[PDB]
Amino acid sequence: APSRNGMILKPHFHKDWQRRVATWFNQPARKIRRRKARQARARRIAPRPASGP
Amino acid sequence: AALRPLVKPKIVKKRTKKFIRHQSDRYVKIKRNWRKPRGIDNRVRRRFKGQILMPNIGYGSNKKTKHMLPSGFRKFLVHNVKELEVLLMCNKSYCAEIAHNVSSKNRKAIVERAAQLAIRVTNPNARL
Amino acid sequence: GVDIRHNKDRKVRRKEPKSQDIYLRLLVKLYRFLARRTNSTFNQVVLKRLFMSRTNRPPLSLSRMIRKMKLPGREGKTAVVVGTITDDVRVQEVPKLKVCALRVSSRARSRILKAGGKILTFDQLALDSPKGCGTVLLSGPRKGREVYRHFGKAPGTPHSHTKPYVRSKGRKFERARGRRASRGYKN
Amino acid sequence: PSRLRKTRKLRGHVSHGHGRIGKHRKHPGGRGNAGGMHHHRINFDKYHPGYFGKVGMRHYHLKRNQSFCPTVNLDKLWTLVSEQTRVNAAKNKTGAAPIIDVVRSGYYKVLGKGKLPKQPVIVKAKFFSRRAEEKIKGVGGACVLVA
RNA sequence: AAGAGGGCGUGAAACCGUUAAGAGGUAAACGGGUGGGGUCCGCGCAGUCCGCCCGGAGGAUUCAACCCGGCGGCGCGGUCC
RNA sequence: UGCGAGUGCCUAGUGGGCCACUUUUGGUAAGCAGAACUGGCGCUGCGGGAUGAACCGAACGCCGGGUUAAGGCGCCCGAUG
RNA sequence: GCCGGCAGUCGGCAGAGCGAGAAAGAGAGUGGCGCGGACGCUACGCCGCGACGAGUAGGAGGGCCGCUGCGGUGAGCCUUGAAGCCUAGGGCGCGGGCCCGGGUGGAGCCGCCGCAGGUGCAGAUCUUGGUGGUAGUAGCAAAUAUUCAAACGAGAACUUUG
Repeated sequence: APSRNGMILKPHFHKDWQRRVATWFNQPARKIRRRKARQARARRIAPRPASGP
Repeated sequence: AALRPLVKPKIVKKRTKKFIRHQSDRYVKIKRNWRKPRGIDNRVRRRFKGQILMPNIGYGSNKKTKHMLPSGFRKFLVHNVKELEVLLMCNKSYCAEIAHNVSSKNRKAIVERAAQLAIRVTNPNARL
Repeated sequence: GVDIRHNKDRKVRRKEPKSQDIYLRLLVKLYRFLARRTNSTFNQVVLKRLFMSRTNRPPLSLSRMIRKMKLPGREGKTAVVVGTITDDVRVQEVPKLKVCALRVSSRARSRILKAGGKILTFDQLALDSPKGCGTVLLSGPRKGREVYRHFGKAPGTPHSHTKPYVRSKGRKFERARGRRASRGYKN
Repeated sequence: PSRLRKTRKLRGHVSHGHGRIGKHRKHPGGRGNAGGMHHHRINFDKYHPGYFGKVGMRHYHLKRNQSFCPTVNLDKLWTLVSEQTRVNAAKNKTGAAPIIDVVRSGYYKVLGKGKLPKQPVIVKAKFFSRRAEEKIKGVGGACVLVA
């Protein structure tokens, strides 16, 4: 029921989106997981560059 | 004699009886605390004659006679000795008042300190 | 009883600024005293304009200040603005200026000082001209916001040029039945 | 901050700020943009004209990379280069005419909006406007294309 | 500490038992206004002090003005270094 | 003759009404149905009409004195005892 | 609502005013003894006039109204007694509610500045749990029937024996 000059909005919430909500509380832990594996990758190849070829 | 206030005006109050909530006499679950009647057909809300009175702004006391005791002082809560010296410039129109949580061991020390600074205490002998 | 319409009894003008900052209130404190003591009506407008909201005192472009200060008569004259001074990139030459404002952007500040100008604050304005003598009061475009293009007469009304509220501009989202002579009607 | 919400001031009022005759039911008008043509037609006519119907042709696989064409006007032209470029102009008895590469900064078409200060230039852009040329040629510059 | 006694940290209200007081034929209850009777409070019951001056009765190792030392404020010292 | 005026945004609730002086449609008539202006109840307490939607007066912050409107002044019940 | 007033507490570095019918200064110049003066101004404060004060649905503003937890803060309170509960005690605020006195209680709790919410009940034939009037009332009535003496026991219409 639109009233007095809003945009015609089309929210894509008609599916059961609450079962498939992806939270991003893993972001700081994933950054540590990627970083601690990045340092460990660079220590196995001691003289080689960390970025690769 | 005691510690008299600096000025003693005639304290007048427009209404001294408490404001009673509607139908609190009939029921027990309705407390004495006032609630505004917001019904569609209520005798209290539209001010029918011979009913209870609703609290309005006109029942407010004069700004000069507000918040004094019958003795003529304003209350101020006191916890310890350190908060007693702040009233050293207000002892002629303000009284010290001791909290319920003050132990009897240091309650006596506040009372005799208030005598030295000539500050009235409304509860000088509470715990003894 | 008295038959008085009480719906317009309370005026809706501003009394105190809604900001909780202390530098603006000190400037309000300074100009509160000058408004009710001095006979200068300039200080009353500044005090009135120091109560406005952020969307109410629009930024003043630098080139509009140059355009409005090159008028004949106002030479050796200071310009006082209540909003903010912002740089304009489409102006090349800038003369010597004397500008007073609450805030000047860093790019516009270095441009005025390079040309030998002078940027003052409103506390130094009271020390220079407490009555505001020899001052020019300017302001930015009040209707220059994008918000005001959605106001006025409603769209879908003949001889109305209001921007509609559209999520994104495309060929098939609008300009159809209601806008085309081929599709139903147009206004 | 729920303590500044309107709901805290509505504690006690029976209707909770939503009417006594017409109660706040579930969906009186219909869910979403229900009834574009029926019973909500006036709101769609006098606030969103041209909402209904087809217009134009359909381009199926439309890629924004082909239609990329950012524009820059002549009024904001000397900001593309540094300040010391333009002060080292109209000087040295040569007519230095510095080259401003529009494609280098990230613009393609050059438009003629604004007033150009009197200094001949060389502009390198993929596209140009007719009114763009006569301002540069009127000043005394020249336009050079690039791909 | 059982005024913590085996579903036992405190033990509210509805309800009930008993004691003290009061009242009772227009169901009970309520608002305004008083009056009477109670339980406690003002630890009241010869009634508040605060400054200046006057009188006579008493006491200090004391007042003003000077000397030394220290600290602080101000200085358009027209314009000290 | 009196009054400080203009203007821009959002925006709840409402979209079952009723009564009365006057005009008036259908109906024998209706506390019936349906229209116009204005005022009320709705949303509003108060004095009066014994009682009370819309009747008369009059609209309301809490009080003291004085004076009234409409109504009244044998008693209930204030006032022609 | 007032173009409201108050930065002027400008003090031997002084002269204490701008309520007063009339557009503007208690303005600068140059020739003819005794050390003295009440309050104040959280300028989101203080003070002065005038008008007004109803209210459903509804909207806005102020809460030094209230609950829970968090960051600071009170050299905060507390086994010489915290929370909770009761109170014919004393009170405050128009009001939301709040502060003390007494009693029980024994271990944590409160004020201010901001933050956050699962934050305030009289109803919803609301949910759970408890308790009343009814009320010592309806009732303990379908199928013919019990009586006498003794025993056990503290106790027998109902058990056992004859």
